[PDB]
Amino acid sequence: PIQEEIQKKVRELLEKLIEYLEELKEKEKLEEVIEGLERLKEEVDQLNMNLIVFEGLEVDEEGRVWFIVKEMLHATTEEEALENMDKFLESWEKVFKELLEYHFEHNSPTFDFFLDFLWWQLYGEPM
Amino acid sequence: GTPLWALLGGPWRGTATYEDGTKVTLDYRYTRVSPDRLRADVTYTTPDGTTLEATVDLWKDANGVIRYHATYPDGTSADGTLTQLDADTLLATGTYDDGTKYTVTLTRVAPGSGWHHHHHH
Ligand SMILES: [K+]
Repeated sequence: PIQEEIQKKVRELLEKLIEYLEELKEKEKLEEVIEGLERLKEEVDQLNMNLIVFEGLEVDEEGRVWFIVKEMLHATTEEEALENMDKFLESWEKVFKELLEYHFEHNSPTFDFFLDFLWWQLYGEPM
Repeated sequence: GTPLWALLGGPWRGTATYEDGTKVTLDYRYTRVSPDRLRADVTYTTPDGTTLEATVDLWKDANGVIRYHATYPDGTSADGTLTQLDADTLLATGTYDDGTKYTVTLTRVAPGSGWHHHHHH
């Protein structure tokens, strides 16, 4: 069904980040990130009507990272469901990029938070 | 004491049932998110039509309990704990700034497509 195109669209960005992280390895934290993402890939083959979209990351007055939220993209209809999946994965890759760069600069549970939040927004459980 | 994520998901609409029957609708929006903490702006609506405004700081403590601090435009503060009762309902228990205590059942609004009633027990 239409669900399938979404599942495929998931594994797409998944392998995108497989590529980026593997080329950047030249790094054990990078490998644990890679582990967790391929760990979640095997559950792909769900559609949530309400999707949280982050604009980016802002560091507070101290060494506390924050994920700034744009809005929740409530897709009324089906084509909007696909199109919110699109905007969502695009902003998610965006924040992921800023996140890797920040973690190598500043050198915290932020990354596993990011990963498990993807797991949550897709499969529906904390794990 | 309940996993933090239980508060982000779903539609950002709820209803606060007070101890006496007063129902006040909550239209809220999460601005910032951390592994430990959460920030959100909240807009209440009384049954007569009065609105309010708040900024609420949610966080999980050391022992895993959910605690919150709410800031209002009346110079009034609120502080308390949030215990999840089911997937759509969590019970706030706490103390206002002048000292008066309270208990509030914050339920979330479920869409028409499905089972509205949610015991989930
Ligand atoms: K609002």
